Amino acid sequence: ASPKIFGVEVATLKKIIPLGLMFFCILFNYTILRDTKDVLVVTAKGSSAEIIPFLKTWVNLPMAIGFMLLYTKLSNVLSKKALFYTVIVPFIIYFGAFGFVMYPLSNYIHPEALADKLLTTLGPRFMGPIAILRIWSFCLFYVMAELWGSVVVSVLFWGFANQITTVDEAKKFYPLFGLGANVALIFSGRTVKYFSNLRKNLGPGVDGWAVSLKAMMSIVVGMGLAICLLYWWVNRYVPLPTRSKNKKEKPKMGTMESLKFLVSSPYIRDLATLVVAYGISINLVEVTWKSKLKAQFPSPNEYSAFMGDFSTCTGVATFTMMLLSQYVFNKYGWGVAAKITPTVLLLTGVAFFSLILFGGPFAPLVAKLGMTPLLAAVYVGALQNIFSKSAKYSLFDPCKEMAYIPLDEDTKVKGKAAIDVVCNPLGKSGGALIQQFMILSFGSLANSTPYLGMILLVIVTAWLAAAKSLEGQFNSLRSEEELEKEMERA
Amino acid sequence: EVQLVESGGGLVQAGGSLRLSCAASGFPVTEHEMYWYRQAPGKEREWVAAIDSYGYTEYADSVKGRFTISRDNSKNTVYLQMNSLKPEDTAVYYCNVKDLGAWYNDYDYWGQGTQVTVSSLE
Repeated sequence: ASPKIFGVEVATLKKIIPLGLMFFCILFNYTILRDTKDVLVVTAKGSSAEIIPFLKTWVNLPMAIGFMLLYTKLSNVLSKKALFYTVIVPFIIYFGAFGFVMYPLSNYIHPEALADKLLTTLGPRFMGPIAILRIWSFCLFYVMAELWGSVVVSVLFWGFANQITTVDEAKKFYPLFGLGANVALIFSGRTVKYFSNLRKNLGPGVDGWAVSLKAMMSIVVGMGLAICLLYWWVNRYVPLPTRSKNKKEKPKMGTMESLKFLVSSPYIRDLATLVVAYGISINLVEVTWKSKLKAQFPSPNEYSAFMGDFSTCTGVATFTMMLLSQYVFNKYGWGVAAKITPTVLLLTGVAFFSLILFGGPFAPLVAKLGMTPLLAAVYVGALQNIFSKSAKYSLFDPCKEMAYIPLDEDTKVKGKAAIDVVCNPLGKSGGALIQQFMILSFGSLANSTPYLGMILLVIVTAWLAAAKSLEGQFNSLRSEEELEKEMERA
Repeated sequence: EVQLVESGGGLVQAGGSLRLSCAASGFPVTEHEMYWYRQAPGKEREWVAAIDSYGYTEYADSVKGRFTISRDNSKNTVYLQMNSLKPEDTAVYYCNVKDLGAWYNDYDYWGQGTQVTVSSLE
């Protein structure tokens, strides 16, 4: 009988605290980079304003697809620890070198004298690519920062977690990772604010932005070394579940064969449907609700007063959703928690689009509440936007990562990479393409409200169906693997 | 810091055209939603037209069908074309940016405004 502190075994505690610290450090770096990259690529000595859109449209998704293909073969030819280090150490060393060498020597490595010769060579329509060349370093930083948030946060960390955590411990401790994730976001936001202020408070004659960037990248590399040390500690001094002996399988090593299996797998299909539908739903409904919001509050002061209260409610809901998620995971299981998000989004979206499309009929009904139907739509969309963003680290991400645990390591790792790197940017891109198609069809997103609502209905319906099928397959895998382990161990 | 400068406001006859231009600096102007407000003397500041990071161009009902907001990423500036102007469009127009992130301290940045006056002459 090993000792138990706080009602939890010391071994599980010893495996969970370093995981929580790793996730804290990872999201600390993620927030620092997510702010540094956009405050950096625009405040560059020579930088077009169409340099970030080009990196969001034509660079982000191809880079994600290329990283998926690279990671598949790397996992095929490397062990778990070797792959983790091979993926994360380049990020850490690049951010350190950028903070200490590449940014101070930015006038030296940037080909300003070449991407004006080639700008007289290639017409102004090619202003896009030329711009990146002109500040390639910073642009690479941007890309790498994006990749960090797409890879180190999702593939690296959560792959490690699903590799070392069982389904029971995942139900017990994944919401408590989101609590701590939010603390990392809070503290990293305060750190970014502190260094933004420090850039100005320090006296003249000093490149305050250079000092702030050096300090922020020093924190980035410190947290990265902390992540590496915690990974080494968990892999050395924590007894990890080995697997069920079904672990043996022919290594595919076919980047065509592996992808063909992933597209033909009914499990990855449903999981990718969840991810894609989540991204599309929040993006579309967020745009529509913000348009209605602007219509509601014409004055600046009222708009900002409402977006103080919205943030306060967002924080309160984040806290209460963390607690409620740790409760529902303990009590009802994976299926209920996986279906809570699409059902609530569906109900709130139906109410929202009903108050939008039919405001006339609903005017007497909402008048009982003392609200203009526009204001009712604003509040419904605000509550939906709150539930959808507060259930990420509490309700959606825990379910998504725990769906990976009962899989075999081949499919686990490969589907993790192919979903959390490629399918999520595809969700965002599909939402954008959907809205653009509605615009080109009907001239405006205001003239496409019924069709936007109908396609959102279809998307969340497919989300619910995928959640149901995924929960069925998830229970099937869990039962099969537990019975197989108990039969081979008997 | 964040800098927003408006231009193009002037004196035009009723039924005329006028193109406001907000030049922005110190933040990604293509990644945040850019607003256009107007304020008349004796009245509160009211919203005119916004454009999102995607360029989706939501307008106020008072100017819908006549005004057209358009962000040019090549020149890094937001634009507000005003066709079929009418004498109650006379106001000081501001371009606004909100919620710029943790690197910024105010949550609201404005320009100094540009005066647009529409004359009811015959």
